[PDB]
Amino acid sequence: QLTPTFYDNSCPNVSNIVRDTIVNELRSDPRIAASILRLHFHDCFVNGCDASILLDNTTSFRTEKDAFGNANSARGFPVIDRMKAAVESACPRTVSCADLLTIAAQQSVTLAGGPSWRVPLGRRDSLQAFLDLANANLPAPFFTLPQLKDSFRNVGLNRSSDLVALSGGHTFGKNQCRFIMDRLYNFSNTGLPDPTLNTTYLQTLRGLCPLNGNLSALVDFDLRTPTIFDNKYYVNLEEQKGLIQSDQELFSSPNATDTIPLVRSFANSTQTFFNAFVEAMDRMGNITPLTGTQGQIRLNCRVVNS
Ligand code: HEM
Ligand SMILES: [Ca+2]
Ligand SMILES: [Ca+2]
Ligand SMILES: [O]
Repeated sequence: QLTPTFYDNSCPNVSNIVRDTIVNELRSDPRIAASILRLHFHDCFVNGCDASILLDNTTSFRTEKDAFGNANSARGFPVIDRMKAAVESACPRTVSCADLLTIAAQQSVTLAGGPSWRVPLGRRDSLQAFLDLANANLPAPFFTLPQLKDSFRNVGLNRSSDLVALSGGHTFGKNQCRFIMDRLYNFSNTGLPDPTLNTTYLQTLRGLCPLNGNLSALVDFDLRTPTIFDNKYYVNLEEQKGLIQSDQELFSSPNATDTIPLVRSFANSTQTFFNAFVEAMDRMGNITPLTGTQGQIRLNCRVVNS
């Protein structure tokens, strides 16, 4: 069983070291907190939170970094290396990369203004990476609500609260124009924009992402507070201002009878959202972990110990 006190004797300063690393990085890269939270999400949705996503290519298995959902998108890997090295210095061969990334995600959320809590610990590191599984398990922005629900259920998160609360991760961070071009100019082969996108916001987004423009250009997920972790993400949805299709469907999908009340409840109360976010985050962090003597304590998060 994972426990928040797992390193209280072996490495009491781990969370502090992780926090210091992120604080320093945030000075030059204000996007890093969002990026790190996302790395944990993409780790957990593929064989569980086992740091499998951190492994680089080998001649026997491909890296998950080349998955459709990670390539030219996932980032912050060197920062994870930095905190890992610092933690290894403070406590040699003690903290797994899987746990390190979990703590980094929580600290990132807190540093951005979100809730503060002690995540369950005791996870161990995978002995391989899963590229095919990542391509199959990571959700896509063009997913319908039923598909999003399917994706979460597939990894072990059955609750709509899991989906709605964790989607709140889009209260900060960036998104490439490529992922919303359809909503802006030709949605579902209609030759028209997505009708669930607020028309005034549509104009703004079209200005940021013109047709035939730079598809790699970045836009903010949350037009209200781009870098602050708060419940504004949900207020946007209520006004049809969710950035990507998967965001807005939580409120506008014909299958949203169960998610609409959740969106409203999180938009109405920060406390309600923060509580739900912590609960859902811990549930995601509890997806098929390697524990006890299973797996190992990777020394270099990019390679399996030899
Ligand atoms: C519900 C399904 C989800 C879909 C389809 C989805 C999709 C996306 C997409 C398309 C991007 C933009 C990537 C890019 O432009 O390179 C992104 C970024 C991001 N997502 Fe998600 N996401 C989902 C769930 C989540 C969850 C569960 C979390 C965390 C709890 C999360 C946190 C983030 C963050 C923080 C960013 C910004 C990363 C950065 O700026 O580096 N996402 N997501
Ligand atoms: Ca994983
Ligand atoms: Ca925000
Ligand atoms: O994401």
